[PDB]
Amino acid sequence: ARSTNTFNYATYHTLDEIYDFMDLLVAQHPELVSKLQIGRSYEGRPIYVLKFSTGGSNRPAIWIDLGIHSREWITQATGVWFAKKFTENYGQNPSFTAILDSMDIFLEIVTNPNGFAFTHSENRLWRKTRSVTSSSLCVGVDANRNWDAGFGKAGASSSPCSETYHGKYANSEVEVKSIVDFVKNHGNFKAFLSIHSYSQLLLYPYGYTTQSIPDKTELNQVAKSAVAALKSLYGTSYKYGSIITTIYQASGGSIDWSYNQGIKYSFTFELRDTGRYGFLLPASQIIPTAQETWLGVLTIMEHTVNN
Ligand SMILES: [Zn+2]
Repeated sequence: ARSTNTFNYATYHTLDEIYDFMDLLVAQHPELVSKLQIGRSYEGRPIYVLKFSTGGSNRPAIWIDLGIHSREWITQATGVWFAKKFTENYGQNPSFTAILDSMDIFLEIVTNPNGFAFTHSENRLWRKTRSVTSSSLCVGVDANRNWDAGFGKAGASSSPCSETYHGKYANSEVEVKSIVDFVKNHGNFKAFLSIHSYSQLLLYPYGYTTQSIPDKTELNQVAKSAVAALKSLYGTSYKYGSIITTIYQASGGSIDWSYNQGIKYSFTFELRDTGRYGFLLPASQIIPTAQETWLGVLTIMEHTVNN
């Protein structure tokens, strides 16, 4: 509430608290953390990115987004925890410190603010955006099927009323296009991590196609390493692989896009749990989730700094 050291990371928060949090952090670490507004949501809400940087030019950067699907509360929660952790770990952990001395981190805690607010206000299990309009009474797009990455192919629905609606055209959703522009403009993203829940997976491209990425040996071994790292804290067991092989065909995803932009280290996480609680993961599992998922993320970041 009054500082980041006072903020309760062991409970779920509303939009206002998370935004206020972003302010506390910037005020507390002005030299390390910048808050960027890369857009406005459908309903006019600021869309915020925290930039972690130790200086430099347009340093190679890591993208991390969380909460694109609004009901996956664990992701927005982890996202706050990560932001704190960056500020804590800088100069303490030799490994993290070497990362930030050379690379920037862009962290998007609430990718889908409208959906988030709606999860608090009306429907806890809402996952889409809240864009309206057309020949429908149904609101919102699945923002993780809206990307220009086999957009409108099988693995996404052309019904507005669908929970997996892909939207009218690739990048129709402002929450998406804001990221696109942002990353395309920067031009020096080396890794790109989208954070989801649940089912305990680490995935690399493709979803939309059976085609094997050229970098699959490398991405596989990376995925292996990060899953090993993650399981070291509490024993939490992930599976890993390409989306289409592990999960299902899915078109218009985050990772397919970024990898097609030449960002090689394009990974999606699906956090806890395995179905016991689902989207409604107990607040008592926030910190343990955040802590292990850090070890998984750190691993990738390290690989990245290294190649
Ligand atoms: Zn999701």
